[PDB]
Amino acid sequence: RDPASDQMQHWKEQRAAQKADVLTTGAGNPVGDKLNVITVGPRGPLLVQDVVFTDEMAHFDRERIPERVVHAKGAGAFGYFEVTHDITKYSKAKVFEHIGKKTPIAVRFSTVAGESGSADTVRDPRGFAVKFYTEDGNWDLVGNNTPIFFIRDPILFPSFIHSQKRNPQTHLKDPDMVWDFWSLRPESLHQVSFLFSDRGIPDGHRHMNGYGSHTFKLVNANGEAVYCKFHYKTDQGIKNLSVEDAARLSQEDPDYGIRDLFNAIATGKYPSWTFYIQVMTFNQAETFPFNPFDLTKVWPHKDYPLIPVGKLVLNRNPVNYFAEVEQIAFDPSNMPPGIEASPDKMLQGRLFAYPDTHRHRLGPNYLHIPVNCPYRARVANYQRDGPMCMQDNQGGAPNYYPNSFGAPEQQPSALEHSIQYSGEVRRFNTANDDNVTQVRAFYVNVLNEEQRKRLCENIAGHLKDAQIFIQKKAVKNFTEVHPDYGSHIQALLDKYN
Amino acid sequence: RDPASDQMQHWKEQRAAQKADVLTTGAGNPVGDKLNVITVGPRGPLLVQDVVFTDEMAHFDRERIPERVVHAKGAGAFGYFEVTHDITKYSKAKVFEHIGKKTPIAVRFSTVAGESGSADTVRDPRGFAVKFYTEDGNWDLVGNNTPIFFIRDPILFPSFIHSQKRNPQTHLKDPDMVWDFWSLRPESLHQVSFLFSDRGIPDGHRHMNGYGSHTFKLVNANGEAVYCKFHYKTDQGIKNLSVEDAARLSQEDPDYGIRDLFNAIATGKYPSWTFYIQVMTFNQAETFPFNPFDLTKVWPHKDYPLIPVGKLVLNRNPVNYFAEVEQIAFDPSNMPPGIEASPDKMLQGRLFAYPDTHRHRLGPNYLHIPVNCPYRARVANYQRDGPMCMQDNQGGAPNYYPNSFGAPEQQPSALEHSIQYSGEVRRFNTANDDNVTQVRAFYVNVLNEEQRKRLCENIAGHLKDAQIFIQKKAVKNFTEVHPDYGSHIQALLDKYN
Amino acid sequence: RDPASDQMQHWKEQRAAQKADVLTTGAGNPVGDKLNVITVGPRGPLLVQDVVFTDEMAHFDRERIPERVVHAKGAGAFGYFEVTHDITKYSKAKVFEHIGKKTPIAVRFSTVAGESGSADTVRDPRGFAVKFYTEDGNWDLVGNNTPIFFIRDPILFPSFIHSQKRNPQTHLKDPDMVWDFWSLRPESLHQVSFLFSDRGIPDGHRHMNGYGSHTFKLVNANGEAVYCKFHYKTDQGIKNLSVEDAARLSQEDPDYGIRDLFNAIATGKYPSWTFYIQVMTFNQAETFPFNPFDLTKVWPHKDYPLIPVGKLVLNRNPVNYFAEVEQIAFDPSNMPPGIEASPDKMLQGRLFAYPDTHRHRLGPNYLHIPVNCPYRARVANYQRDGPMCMQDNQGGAPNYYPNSFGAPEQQPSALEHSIQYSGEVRRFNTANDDNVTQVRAFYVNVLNEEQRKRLCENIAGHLKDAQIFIQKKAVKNFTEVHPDYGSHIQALLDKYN
Amino acid sequence: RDPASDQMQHWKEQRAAQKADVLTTGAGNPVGDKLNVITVGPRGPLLVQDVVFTDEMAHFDRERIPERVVHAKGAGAFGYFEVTHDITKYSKAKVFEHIGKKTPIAVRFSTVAGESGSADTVRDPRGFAVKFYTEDGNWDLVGNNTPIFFIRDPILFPSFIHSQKRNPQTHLKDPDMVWDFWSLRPESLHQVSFLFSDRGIPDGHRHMNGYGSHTFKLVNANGEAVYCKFHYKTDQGIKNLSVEDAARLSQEDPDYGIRDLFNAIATGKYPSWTFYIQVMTFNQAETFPFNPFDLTKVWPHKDYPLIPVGKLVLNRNPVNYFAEVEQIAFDPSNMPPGIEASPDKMLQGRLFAYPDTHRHRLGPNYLHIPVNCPYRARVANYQRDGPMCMQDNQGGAPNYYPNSFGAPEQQPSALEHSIQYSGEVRRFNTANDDNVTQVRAFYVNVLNEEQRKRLCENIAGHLKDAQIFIQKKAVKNFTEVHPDYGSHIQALLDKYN
Ligand code: HEM
Repeated sequence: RDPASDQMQHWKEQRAAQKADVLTTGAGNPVGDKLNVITVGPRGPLLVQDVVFTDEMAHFDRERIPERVVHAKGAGAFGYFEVTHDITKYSKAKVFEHIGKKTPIAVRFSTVAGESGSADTVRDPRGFAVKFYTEDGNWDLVGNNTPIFFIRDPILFPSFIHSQKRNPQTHLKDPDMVWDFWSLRPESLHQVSFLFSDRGIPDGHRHMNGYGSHTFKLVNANGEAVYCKFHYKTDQGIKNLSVEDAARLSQEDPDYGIRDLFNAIATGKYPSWTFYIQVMTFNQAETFPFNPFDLTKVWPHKDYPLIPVGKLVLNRNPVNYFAEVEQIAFDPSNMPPGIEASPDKMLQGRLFAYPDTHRHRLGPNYLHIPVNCPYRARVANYQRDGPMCMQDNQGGAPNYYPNSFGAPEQQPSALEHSIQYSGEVRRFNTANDDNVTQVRAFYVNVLNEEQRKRLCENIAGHLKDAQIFIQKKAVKNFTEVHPDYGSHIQALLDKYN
Repeated sequence: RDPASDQMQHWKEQRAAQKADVLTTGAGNPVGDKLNVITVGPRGPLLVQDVVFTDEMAHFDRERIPERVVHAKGAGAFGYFEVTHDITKYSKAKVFEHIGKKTPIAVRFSTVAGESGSADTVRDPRGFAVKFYTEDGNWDLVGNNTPIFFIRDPILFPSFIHSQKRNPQTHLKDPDMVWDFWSLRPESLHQVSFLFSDRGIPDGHRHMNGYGSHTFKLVNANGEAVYCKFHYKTDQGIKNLSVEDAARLSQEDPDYGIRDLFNAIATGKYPSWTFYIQVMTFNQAETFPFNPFDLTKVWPHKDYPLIPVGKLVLNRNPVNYFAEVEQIAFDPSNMPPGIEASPDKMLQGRLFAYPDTHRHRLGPNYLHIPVNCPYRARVANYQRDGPMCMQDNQGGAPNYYPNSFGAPEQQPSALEHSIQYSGEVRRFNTANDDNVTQVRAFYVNVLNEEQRKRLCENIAGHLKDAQIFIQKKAVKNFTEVHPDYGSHIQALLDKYN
Repeated sequence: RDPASDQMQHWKEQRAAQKADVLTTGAGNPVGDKLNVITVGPRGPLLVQDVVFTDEMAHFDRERIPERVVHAKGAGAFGYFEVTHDITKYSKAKVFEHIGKKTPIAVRFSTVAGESGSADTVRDPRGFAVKFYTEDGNWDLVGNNTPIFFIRDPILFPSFIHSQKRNPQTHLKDPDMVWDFWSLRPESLHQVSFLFSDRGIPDGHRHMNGYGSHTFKLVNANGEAVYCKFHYKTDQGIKNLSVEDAARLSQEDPDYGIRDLFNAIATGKYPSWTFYIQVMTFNQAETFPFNPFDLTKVWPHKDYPLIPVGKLVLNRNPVNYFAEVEQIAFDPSNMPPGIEASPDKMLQGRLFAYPDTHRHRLGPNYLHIPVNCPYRARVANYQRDGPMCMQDNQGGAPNYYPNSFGAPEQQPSALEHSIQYSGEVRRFNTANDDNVTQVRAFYVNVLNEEQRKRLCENIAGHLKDAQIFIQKKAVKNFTEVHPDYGSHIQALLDKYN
Repeated sequence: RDPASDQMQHWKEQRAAQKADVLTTGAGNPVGDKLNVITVGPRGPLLVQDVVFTDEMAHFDRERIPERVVHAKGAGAFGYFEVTHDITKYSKAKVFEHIGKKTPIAVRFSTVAGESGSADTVRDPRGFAVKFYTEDGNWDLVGNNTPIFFIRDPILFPSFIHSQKRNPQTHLKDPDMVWDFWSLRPESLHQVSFLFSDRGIPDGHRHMNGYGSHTFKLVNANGEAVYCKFHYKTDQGIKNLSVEDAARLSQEDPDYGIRDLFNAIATGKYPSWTFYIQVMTFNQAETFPFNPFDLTKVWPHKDYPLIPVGKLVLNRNPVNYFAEVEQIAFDPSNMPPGIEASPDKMLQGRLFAYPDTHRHRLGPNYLHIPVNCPYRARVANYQRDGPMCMQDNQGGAPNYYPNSFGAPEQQPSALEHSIQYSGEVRRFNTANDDNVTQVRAFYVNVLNEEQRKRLCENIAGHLKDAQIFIQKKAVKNFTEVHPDYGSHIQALLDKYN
């Protein structure tokens, strides 16, 4: 059998030649018997003094924590990030200090809309989150398998996710909801085209690219700032499942990506991604034809070539899935000195959203969870007492700042990069921005004829379930992108009806 | 389209001719705009004073509650229970007071081992829980589609569920775990035979029987006690999917049972179950060949014929799934006067387990949730303050008992039925009880030849993945049940290998 | 006896002539007996089937919620806000629509640093929070008995509260911590002078003023904006306890303020506060000698006279303290149209802090708690599912925006007031701002000689416990305010040593 | 100053000669500045990208956990238990293995009815809980400063605590509630007499005795069982405060016991208690004049002399109070092999109540908290996944039992002691048991004349506030105990009225 199937036999084999441990309660008291319960004779009612029973059962009753509101279904792996090129001129980050520096990483792959127990091989954006354990605290590059997203304003994210997920009454997937939202929000045409292309259903997690998707800000030691986009492209090469194969695997193995990643790492075939960046100066940002902080836009490779930085290798499988993969938390706000946020509205929304949801899901002290701890750095601050605190709680150190007792002091070299912003403080409309230019470019330059046909059949296959007026509004947006794109979808929809 | 697909259009149509409501915050403050966020000009960072954004997002971040540790994937419906026969001689329950009495009910169907988002049409025991809103508080008949269970001692339940669910390292379904547990626990042969028969994969929730599965105690007004088993058999008739059809539906519609029940109720075809009971006297219980409180045994129909009581009709679909189906809590401990627990160890374990898990999942005051409230009864007691209390908290009534201020008094007519139990208070072994007699009876009397062949191919198909020694231990147990049963499985396993 | 002592007798008297209600479980099942537990004979162990016991006990085990991180000890009352003057030229708020309009209010009085069960009559700032149930959602004026605060930057608030509260090792009140923080932060001199004056220990909650303390922004129907400060001064007149009387009452009645407010409302003597405002134009704000958004500064009455608006009357006592006072949540972010936030950094910090802590303390759906609900307004939005949801969860309404099914639409008349802000986006130092001018004014104009002497003895009495260097740093700050102020404290400290 | 006051200076002195640590976020990212917030210029609104602010504040908002439902106000200390005598004939416990064996202990002192921040020096039963870190898991002797309690049935405990605590409407202490409950429950006369004697207000925690109060069961290696009562009497001698001194200290130092214990341990004066036991055979238990498992009765010293076992010494103060004292959990169910529960109904109720409340207060995985961990024992079991899990979660070990992969096995030598119990399974009344015999004995043998007078004045002083009929019912119970006892109280009450 494959290494995944032989987990228990491998556990037994690695622990051969030693006697079984003593079965104990949570409090370490040895258990006399855990196959029978205390009764008033052979056919008597259960006793309260059955402390072993009530302890076991009570713990069983509290096993489930809340699933992630998005990217619930996931697969986890560990490894390192190796620097191969010098980008010290761009960033002063300790992760990019010198060439050959290895930083340990934790990675989680996921499907955005799928719940815990849903099929892996489905058409959906794939999450690609990376946690760098840097000497200057954790760095969380929370990325996707796509360089863009559907929307450009973070207030629409809850709406988008509600439309992608189940109907509130019927609890069913509603193409009506999906295509109503997408037809009303035409800035999603670019991401929709990517999603319904061949790379919508990647063959496992090893054969997909990864993108930060946001514009980030790199600051050097001299104090100069530039703009960045992180790319981590697969070294195993892009490889995708057909709709028929994906449909087969959905019933055959709904845990295809978990099994594929576990077997790949277990057999020694360590998957690797090459870390690239694009650089954009402040004058280039001001003279960019589009909004350079727009999440629905990309930076063309001819104007902004990829600059190699390093490689990401995954070599270690999780020991316990719940402890290392279910409980791992990725905060985009976790950025070390040299890396900062850009004015990208979406990124600004993510800075709040993640720590808030982590306090709900995992708990107030979720950063004390071993996988979440910045173990390669020293934490010292005036943050004290919360529920489930598993540290000394910084012992008897003064818990107020400023003080006169040598408590932790602020480091002035870790200040943020200052910038002057113009205009009023109000709500600016971005729905009426360019929605079709880069979509047309992708359609008529990147895709070939058979790829365009497959794209149109995939969209038409999903969109046929929506109401007539929603189909018309969707096809109108596809026609405004390109007339052949719209006409082909419309022809297929007419065939389907 | 089907009624399920037209949920939004039906919502719009029923609310036609009125203007859209004002979009407000949680605190009822009208929202100016919820499509854009407040920025420092068109390309500026997000402001903290964007209260609308942070409120929406914070609520979005806290949407997920923990799924049920078991029976996570479920479908909900509402209706009534109509009494058709007089059983007042057996029980003094207000639910069975007089003929033609309608008690409102809430029902939830489920798959035991499936997570939220797993396929509906899979081989697994189906949950069939019924909540009777009786005038003497709620009655929760938390039943299955099978009259028996796998185990007879409640301390093994967490072990059984862990074996049925994912591997702790790989997070994959492990036939190794499933068949190791089943082979080591041969009292599961009866339930295994039922599970791998044709009724393992019922065609939706309308074409399956329901059983309390436990022995219950009926007490009449005179104070005499008897033993009972609740049966609720389908009026639509038993109907099952083939393995191939089930495998197809798993990828086609993973929400087959939710869609089927919603469409059935929406179109007017109300499904119904006929409520039966078996009665066993205390002398019959003492002279029963087996343990009558053994959950792996049934009461034969020739010795204990079914006595009709009433019918269960489901006529109303849930308005909101989360509010009415996700948050519904069924406590087997919720039993009105006239219905009591028997010495069945499993039932004794369920009396503790359910209220404990409900306090974790839903919260301390989960009985204040509308679907969980005993709205057809008056609650008055000395239970006060907890988190998320949405009552007057019983106002200014004395909160101690006994008192001298006319606070709620105990009703002496609601006392439990007293019984003398013999033997020591210790752990009695029940693993070595009869495990094969009723299994043989079922195999060679109920099933025909083609049903026996399908049963053997289904078991062999699942068991082939297990290690050789586990296959041998499983086949040995099947051989001890019946030599043809064991030999046929072994022949198919040899073919598979 | 006083009305407070006769609560139970009054309950009995108002419910005379009716029989005691039936004692039930949470699930409404009548209790047979709740004075004895089920045992295996007279001297036998307790049974698990004692469902009544385990239900009662389990609810008892979950009674405590987390106390407020600050203002834990509190007293609650209800009444109304009556408009007496027209300020429609300043604000378009429905609370200020027309003269004679009564809005129901909920008020909570509190001590900032005291825990639940601490003494009422102690030297500490008193909280004065008011919840207006306006037709445009709830308005929460979360005020103090002082027009200023200790600090002017919200990042120092956790530090300030940690210094005021117990030592992390010893769990004792530490004057060392208090005076170290106050000596290092000399912008606290103004609030310290107010706190150690006669009005530090007010005689109950009826004899103290209330202030919003922040600069707020009033917007009229025409769209013009001004700046505001809310004052609500006592109609019963300012009245204070001596240090000796306060020290006596601390042991005699630690619940002096709760008893005083309950008896005052119960006997019919309804306390009232007169609602005033100060108005500041944008040109006046730009030409103000100090920062007009500085929380440590006041607006002088000669330059900015008080403008009457209405009166606050408290007429109803809480029915249940836990339900109505412990669980009440005041969000400064809850502001109806016509009232907005100013650039006051402290207010900006409060906009985030309160909803975040409420989700922790009370729970995600804390606005479903009756006292927190905006019951005089209609809530409709795309916020769905959370723990402990006790609404229809907005039934089957579309849960995404924008949509095409007539779901709640944004009201364009409720937009925020736009303003252009100059300067870079960075951290600006405000520690070096004016700290002594208004403190000197208060010392040498408002206070008389005997009031100055009492102020100095109160400060010296508290400060004597601190280390010598902290005493020197504190006295230096008092000397920089005024030489007589510093010299008198120093003389008293030398006497104490 | 005393060592308690010099905590911060001692921290500074022990960490002298090293530079202050770098101020970091929770994620270990160095903080640039934590005195100012990011604004849009000097007088601009706060930015969302202020990650340092929102992290600090969010953690501050989640500092409070629920206080203990009882014994909220507490003081903690650590040390060891040294065996001085051989009791191996009675118990096979590893804590009592051999003479001179030192087991580390954690102790918490407390006041039963006081909230967090209430006065220490008040008339109330004092908690005396001891956590033995035995090699066979933790042993929690959760005791009081009194050998008895008020009630003998655990279903009345929530009622008793509600009566002792605040009124549900007024939130005030109600002598009406206290004396109504005590007058209706005359089995409290013994504990009431002890409480209103001189030992009601002990001088700190070092000058009070400690009792298990329950009958426990000692089992030896041979398998013989006896009954036990644990006594731990002070080596510093019994010492009490007068009512006047206690009333003074209530305002002077409400944290008298915390300061006293901290200073005692800090100066080197380690307090010690001598561990005694009483032994009762099964024949003696059957021929005892009273119920030997009755919590309101004692075992007379003449019939059952004290047998020395060892001494309890407290030598170490807590480093952090929240981590070591607030979060410590004592489970009476935590009993190592050789120590078991008796049929005492109260003890049976405590076996359920404590683990249930700990899961609410601290969380499901509260035994992972360092102070709660059985660090001197190895925990291995099939308890997996819960919220806030900070272990490997037992890695990849099989999570079901029984199994075939060498997972932890049950130890047959740790079985419970079996006993045959007679009588029916129902609710037996114990309210009508003897309530006056041992109370009379205590009154007329132990107390002298001036002690009897003080006892009567203390009761009369508290009882005068109750209604006339409650005073009559209380005095009647005191008269039934002894006519002089009743007559003296009545005379003082008549004087008070
Ligand atoms: C940066 C500044 C401040 C922060 C971070 C802050 C934070 C908090 C927090 C977390 C609470 C607990 C609320 C709960 O859990 O129920 C609270 C309560 C309170 N705060 Fe503040 N606060 C600030 C400034 C002020 C100011 C300036 C005032 C008055 C002028 C004030 C008055 C109050 C009052 C009255 C309460 C109690 C509310 C109640 O009755 O429930 N606070 N504050």
